[PDB]
Amino acid sequence: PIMLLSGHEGEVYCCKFHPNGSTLASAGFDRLILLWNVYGDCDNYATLKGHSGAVMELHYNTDGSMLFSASTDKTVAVWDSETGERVKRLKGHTSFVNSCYPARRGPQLVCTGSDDGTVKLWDIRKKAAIQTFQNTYQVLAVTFNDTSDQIISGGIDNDIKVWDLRQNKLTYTMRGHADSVTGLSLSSEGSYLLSNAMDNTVRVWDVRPFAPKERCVKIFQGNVHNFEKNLLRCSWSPDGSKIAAGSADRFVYVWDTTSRRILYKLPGHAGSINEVAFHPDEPIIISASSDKRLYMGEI
Amino acid sequence: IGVPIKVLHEAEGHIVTCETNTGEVYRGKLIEAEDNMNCQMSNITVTYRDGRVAQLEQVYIRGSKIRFLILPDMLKNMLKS
Amino acid sequence: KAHPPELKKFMDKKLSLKLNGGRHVQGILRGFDPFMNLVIDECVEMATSGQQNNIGMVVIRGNSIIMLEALERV
Amino acid sequence: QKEDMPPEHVRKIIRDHGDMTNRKFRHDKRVYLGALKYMPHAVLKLLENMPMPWEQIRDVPVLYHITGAISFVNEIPWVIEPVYISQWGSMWIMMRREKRDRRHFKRMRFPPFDDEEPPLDYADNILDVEPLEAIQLELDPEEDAPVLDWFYDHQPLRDSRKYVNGSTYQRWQFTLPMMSTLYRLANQLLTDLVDDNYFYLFDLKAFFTSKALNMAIPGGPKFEPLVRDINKIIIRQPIRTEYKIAFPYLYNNLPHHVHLTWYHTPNVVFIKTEDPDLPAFYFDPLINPISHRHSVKSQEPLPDDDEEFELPEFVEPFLKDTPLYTDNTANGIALLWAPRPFNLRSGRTRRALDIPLVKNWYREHCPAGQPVKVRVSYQKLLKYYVLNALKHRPPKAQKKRYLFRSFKATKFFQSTKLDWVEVGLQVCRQGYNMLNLLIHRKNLNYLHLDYNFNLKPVKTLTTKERKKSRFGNAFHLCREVLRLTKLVVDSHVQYRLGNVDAFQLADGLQYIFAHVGQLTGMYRYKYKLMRQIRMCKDLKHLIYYRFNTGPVGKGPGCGFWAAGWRVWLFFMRGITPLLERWLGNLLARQFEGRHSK
Amino acid sequence: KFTLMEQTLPVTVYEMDFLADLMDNSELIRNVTLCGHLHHGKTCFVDCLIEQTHPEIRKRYDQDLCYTDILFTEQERGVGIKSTPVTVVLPDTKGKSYLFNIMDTPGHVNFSDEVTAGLRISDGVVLFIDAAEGVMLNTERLIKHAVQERLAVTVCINKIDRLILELKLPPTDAYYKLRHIVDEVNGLISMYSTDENLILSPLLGNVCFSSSQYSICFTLGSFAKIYADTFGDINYQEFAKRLWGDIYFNPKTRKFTKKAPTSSSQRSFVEFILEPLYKILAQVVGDVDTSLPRTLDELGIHLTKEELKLNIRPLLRLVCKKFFGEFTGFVDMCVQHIPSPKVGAKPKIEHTYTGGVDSDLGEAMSDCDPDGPLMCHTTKMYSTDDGVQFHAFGRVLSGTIHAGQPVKVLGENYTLEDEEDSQICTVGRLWISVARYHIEVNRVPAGNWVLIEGVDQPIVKTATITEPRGNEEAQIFRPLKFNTTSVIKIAVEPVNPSELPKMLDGLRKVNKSYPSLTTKVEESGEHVILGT
Amino acid sequence: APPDGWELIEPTLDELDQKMREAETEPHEGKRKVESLWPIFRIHHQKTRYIFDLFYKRKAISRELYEYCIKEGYADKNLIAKWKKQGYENLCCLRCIQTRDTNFGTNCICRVPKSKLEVGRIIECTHCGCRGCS
Amino acid sequence: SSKMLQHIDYRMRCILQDGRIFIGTFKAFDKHMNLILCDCDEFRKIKPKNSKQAEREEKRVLGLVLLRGENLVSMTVEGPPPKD
RNA sequence: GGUUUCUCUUCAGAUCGCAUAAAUCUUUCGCCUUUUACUAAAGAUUUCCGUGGAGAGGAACAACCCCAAUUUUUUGAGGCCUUGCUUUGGCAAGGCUA
Ligand SMILES: Nc1nc2c(ncn2[C@@H]2O[C@H](COP(=O)(O)OP(=O)(O)OP(=O)(O)O)[C@@H](O)[C@H]2O)c(=O)[nH]1
Ligand SMILES: [Mg+2]
Repeated sequence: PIMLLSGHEGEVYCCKFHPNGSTLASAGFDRLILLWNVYGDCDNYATLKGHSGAVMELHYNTDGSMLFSASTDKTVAVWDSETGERVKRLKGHTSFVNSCYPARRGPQLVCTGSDDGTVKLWDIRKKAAIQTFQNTYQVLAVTFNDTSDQIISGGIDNDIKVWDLRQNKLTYTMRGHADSVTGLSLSSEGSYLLSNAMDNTVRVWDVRPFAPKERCVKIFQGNVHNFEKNLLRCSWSPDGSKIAAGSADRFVYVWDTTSRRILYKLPGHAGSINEVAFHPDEPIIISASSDKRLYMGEI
Repeated sequence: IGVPIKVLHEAEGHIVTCETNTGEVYRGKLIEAEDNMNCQMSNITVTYRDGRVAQLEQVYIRGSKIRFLILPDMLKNMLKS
Repeated sequence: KAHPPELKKFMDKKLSLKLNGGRHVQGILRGFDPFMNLVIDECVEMATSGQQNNIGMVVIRGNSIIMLEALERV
Repeated sequence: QKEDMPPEHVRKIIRDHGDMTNRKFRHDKRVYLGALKYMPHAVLKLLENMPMPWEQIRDVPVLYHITGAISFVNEIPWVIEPVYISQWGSMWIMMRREKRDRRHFKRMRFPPFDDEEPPLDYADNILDVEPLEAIQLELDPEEDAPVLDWFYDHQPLRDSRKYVNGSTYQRWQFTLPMMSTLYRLANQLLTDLVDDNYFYLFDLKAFFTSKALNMAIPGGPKFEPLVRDINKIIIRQPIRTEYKIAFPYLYNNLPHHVHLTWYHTPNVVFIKTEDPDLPAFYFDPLINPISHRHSVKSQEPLPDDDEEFELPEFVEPFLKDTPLYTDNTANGIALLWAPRPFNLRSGRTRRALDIPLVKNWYREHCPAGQPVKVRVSYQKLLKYYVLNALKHRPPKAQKKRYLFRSFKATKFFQSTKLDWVEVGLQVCRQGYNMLNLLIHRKNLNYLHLDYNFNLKPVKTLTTKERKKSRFGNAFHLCREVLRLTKLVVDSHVQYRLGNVDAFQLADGLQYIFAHVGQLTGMYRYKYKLMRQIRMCKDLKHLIYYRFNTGPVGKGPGCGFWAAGWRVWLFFMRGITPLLERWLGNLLARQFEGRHSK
Repeated sequence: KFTLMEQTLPVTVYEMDFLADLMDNSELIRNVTLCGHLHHGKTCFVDCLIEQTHPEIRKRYDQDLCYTDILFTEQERGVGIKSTPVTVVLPDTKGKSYLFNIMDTPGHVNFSDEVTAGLRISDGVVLFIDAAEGVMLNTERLIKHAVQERLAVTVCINKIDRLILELKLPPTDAYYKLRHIVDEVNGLISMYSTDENLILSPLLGNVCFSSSQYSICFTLGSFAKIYADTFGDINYQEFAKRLWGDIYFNPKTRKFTKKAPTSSSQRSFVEFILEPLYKILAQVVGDVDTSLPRTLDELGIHLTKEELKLNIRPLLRLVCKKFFGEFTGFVDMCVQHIPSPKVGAKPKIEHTYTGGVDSDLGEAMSDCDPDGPLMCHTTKMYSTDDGVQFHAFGRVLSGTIHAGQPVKVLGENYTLEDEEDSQICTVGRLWISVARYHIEVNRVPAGNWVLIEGVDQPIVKTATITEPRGNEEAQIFRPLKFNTTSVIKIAVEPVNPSELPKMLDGLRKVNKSYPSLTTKVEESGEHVILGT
Repeated sequence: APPDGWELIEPTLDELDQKMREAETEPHEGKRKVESLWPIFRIHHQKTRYIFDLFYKRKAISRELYEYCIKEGYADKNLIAKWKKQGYENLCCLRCIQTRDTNFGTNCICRVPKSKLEVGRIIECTHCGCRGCS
Repeated sequence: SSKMLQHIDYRMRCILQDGRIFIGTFKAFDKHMNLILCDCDEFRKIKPKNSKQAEREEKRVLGLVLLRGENLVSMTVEGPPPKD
């Protein structure tokens, strides 16, 4: 039962699963945050408003009490998951706010990326930015490390950039994407980062203190992109076994992180696919695409 | 203005039971309960916490000294809040 | 704001009232205050053991006014 | 959406096709023959949008063939009902006065253009001439300011974010001073009745009682029958007919379809405001002294003082800053008892034809001292009125078909915007076009038609010639209602040509709507039309009565062509369907041939 | 189809278990005969009452719907014809809901019989007087009727908007008409009555000022409480007891004097009630677009942009609801004067119960407990929708009626010694009346009205119902003696003399349904009917 | 009447309306039925373009005067809003782009691109006689 | 501002300033802590969290339980809202 | 999300549409040559001028400093004991305080 929920009338760029496995936060160009149940009748309770632009990225904190919401209104707002209020806004970005990620296990640190070329770090209690890495080009995806000391950002510069907070200097650069790097995601062990490329070559790069210096650990082929110029982000399995990717080919791809085989090429969408999230406790896949409809597939 | 005080104001004409600061339970058809919950009612049947009984054709109940108020199930069916 | 005590109905009549601390009296309610503190004449107190002390008119502690009930019909 | 085309487009193509006798076309002839059939819809839709002469000129959207083959008027006449009745009260006053003042009322000289005098082009004259400023009767600026600025506009409040829904002109809402002003302007076409104690015996119930019992009331209508001991009687005063109508079960043996009379509305006290000073709530002279009088008052155990009482002070009366009354409150109170078009503030829009501004003076009971002629007029109106009272079922079934929608949905027809009177002149032009087309199609070089719709024979036709010269009531009826159009539209053509007057125009149009039976001839083809012929003469008589009451007398000039026009378009509403069927049939005969078998 | 009976029970403000509660209660009951002169406001007023009671019934803004009058004949005839049973629960300014059993009676002459039929089953009565007509026929005759049938009398002066928008007087002159009506009413009672002082003065609180087409109902006390709602700190009884009389109000001391302070000053009532009602009616009828938002905010009243755009009558009825709130003044005055069946039964058993007031059954009815013998008194009947069958209508005087039981029914001419005028039946069902629909119950104690199926066959006009087992000392309550006498006559004959049993049956049905109708079978075998 | 700035655009507008009178009063003896009415459509297009370009091109006639010309029908609202779209800049009229008047279901030849109309093909609108409006 | 209306309509066990643990569906919060609970139970002897010997005892049925703010002590979430 | 203007499809008027047109038959009546046309009644049945209800699709236009003596962040309800009841725990009463 793939469970097609409708109600998002615009391109749903973000559909994010609560790590407890009970609720969903979905948003896109709709500018609204729909908060859905997973049990019962899969009913959405609240809609969160206050972003005047497209909600470019929904995310949950590791507790799942704060909903980070990056939107093209040059804003990274915070929502209280319980009530649907906006708590504060992280403003200061002077171009479209593209990407945001929460520090894991740590005191709340936020990493954000925008089209002014800046990667901006946020400590929510300061109502302003602390450190800013102008790469040279626009920023499209940004993610934390589990140690909360290094930032992995993917942009259109074909280079996935790892900066260390303390040196404020570029420590690592991963080459191997031949087109704009659209979306990144670090694994739950912190050990490998799954990265998408419009050139359609999915790359897994391991971050360890001691490294082989060429982190092209596993290469998948199949995440098919085309003209729509959509930002594409990817997902890891709860136990790291599967790798899920939206594309533009009207299907969702699922590869085995280990044998790299295409375990699943899944239909259901008619448009370009924007995000596919992993159910934290069971083998369930949440798919939102340019068809603007959401699938709760179970496999 | 209180939603519970409003439900209490509505409670007139129906059965109302009052647990007091001392812990006695009185039942009767509520007439008029003000905003300060001063319940001036009639035909109250009050049982004390040890088991003793008492009844009056009328009764007054000070507000700040009310322990609890239980009404008939007529209310369970204002939900907009 | 400044609500009035609704005791004119019990007014001009006699009532048996318990005030806090096991105190029980009976007397003719002739008035009150916005704090509900009522001066009711002919106060006869019946102690828990049965002692009967008619003290005359007195006020009733409003903070400590536990509950009064009219001694007659409406 | 179909974007609009210039009015010069239509004027241009129809000027090319003024006569479909230049060889160059050679096809627009058969084209127009096909086009002919739908003229009865073009006729009804053209007439059913009268320019409303509290204005001068109206331009409208029309549905016209890309080959000019035909032209219908594509617009539905919605008006705010109080606006309607108010303008028509203004017109009553204005024409009342204009015959009151015009020493000798020259009437229109009817059909004023020769049988061979070709019709005028709007572009030729009426494109150019001035509007001959209209009937308009002046508002008192201070008291009529509510309605002063927008009253005599054509579709008054179509573009009013405050008053009507939108360009649909649907769903009006007003302000109460404007309501009192409209009440004032229409005061002459408004009954002053507040209760139903007038029509006790004169209402639907008792009149259907009378119909089925074959009973008659003094000032009431008459009808057919639905079907067709002496010693011991105690007699002091007679058991009467109106008694058998007011208590129709008792003194009436054997009741059938008998209604329940005695509805008793409390006799309402209403006192009119005359002069302003007179605060709205003041003991009028007509009311009688109260004089509260009886025995000793009584005692109560009233709360004597010296025991105790006193209030902590915030209190003031529930309205203290507010004065008791306002200056327009008298008019606002009249807005508590006015006729329905002036008792309200909000409602929905209706058509120009379903508003009987004249209904209840001929619903009035006992005018008592008229000539029997106009008395019978009133009774005839109660006759037809009780008929359409008794005869309203619900629609009982419904399809919401759209026909001009379907037409304009095609490439072949277009819309534009020209002058209503240009539409009318082109209507008569194309109509005679099609008719002479039909003739010369039937090869009748031995017959012709004028422009005023008289079929003229070139010679005394032979056996076979005059034999074939016979036409069916379809052809004749189209011809003669087209002549009704020639008459009315050419009357407005004369007023716009500036050659009689605005008020002379209105009296001449009422002359039409009262004397068509003297002008067209259709009864001869359809003898049922004489019922509407009656209604015509009846309402002419009645409005001559209520017109020629003051300084005007039995002369020419009563301008009232609301009602006659209205019932006329009722008649047309019934007939254009049937007419179209007959047209379809004749046309099929004329092209596909008579069915051989 | 002849009536308006519905089966879906529409939206209520109260609850059904609580209605059974109030029927169990036996103190908050007041059974009233709501009567008035011809077209004085009875059913339009009860329309206001039911319009308040149920959230989904409002006026239709063009004609006021008559919820109460149940007949196509009546809705077409436009006049009062039959008493109507209605059952409502109504709170006072205290908020104490009250079990009011209304008999909205006709104000017409030819139908005084149903007014008597609701009187015989009643404890209190409420006379509706038009402010603009004065004291008229049925006003007089029905007041005397309630007096000598020993009913508590209450006054409602309705249709004062007839004074404020039709007669349009000064407030002093409307108050002149007001004391005219109230003093004339009190005088007519004091003529018709014995030493019992039923003089109705609103300081005592037996008069309701109302406007039933425009949704106004209140007494001096109720207006005092609306004041003490605006400014909390004023007192109900002693402000209202200075709200009637020739007393003036001096605001340099802020104190009411019984002497006029100046030559030009206005009495307390004139400036406190007959001032602001003229104010509201005027400002709402005449000057809507200019300053009426200011007037509504100065009133604290809030209307939508949907409500402001409304017509003048929707606006005034709506604002009067907004302003007077709940129609508590009527019920305050009635509970103030109308005895509850306990304190209404002793005069009822006195004038009514033939068997004797002081006796076994007499005293069981005097105490009126739900556990005495069954004594039900049936003096009205109401047919079904098709009209084919009747339901017997009365109240309980002793005991409790339960459906499923058999009853002995005893009629007009029955006495104990004869035992020859009786019948035995089973009662079918039990209802609590509302004009268009009934709530069918199981056990009905004394102190409330009753509608019962199945015993209409041995009814002629009036009967009593007891259980067959026990209580061989009961007499039937006195039959009803009417305000008029049958002098008018009709001679009837079917076109088909063979259907004559059917026309006979029909004359029997109307002799049961119309309480003042008499049938005679004349000396030549003709059918004749004696009416009025 | 209209708002200020009227008397400067009233002369040229009434002149285009006199051209409208001539193009209404001309006969179609021996001419194509579309060649009889394409002058009418074209002069209407010229007046439309005058008022519309005064609105959006020159802004010499403000929102007020342009809206007055719109309501009173000296400006083609449909043609203005149509040139207010991409690809519909130089349109002769709206029938030339509306499918409703198309037998082969294709828009007027007045709108074929200069790359897809033959070298030297005179673009010929069947409704207005235009010479190319892409 | 959602401190009550977030779990409003949910089941919760609130311990009173006297000590009774009233578990019910929250009917409304208040500025004074004026609380109402529908389908209400109250506990006196024990609050069961997997109590094998007993878990539902010293339990009084309240149903509609309306308490003020003076007798308000502490709140916790105990129940999921009834689908009624 | 709100208002407004249009487009297209679906469905609904046992009192509605405070408006009121036309035909058909099929029964009675007369105009009184014939067919008509009618008559002027009925019964019904159709059609037309409007309408309602639901949706669908597009365009325009507003938008995203001092306080707590009856109901909780000053509340002085404090303690002990004797008796009793309880398997003990625990619980009921009064008294004394300072
Ligand atoms: N002007 C005005 N008319 C009212 C008012 N209340 C009722 N009416 C009208 O007065 C007429 C009297 O009818 P009812 O109100 O039913 O009078 P009634 O007392 O019930 O008289 P019956 O039932 O006929 O015996 C009705 O048409 C009402 O609409 C009012 O407050 N003001
Ligand atoms: Mg009535």
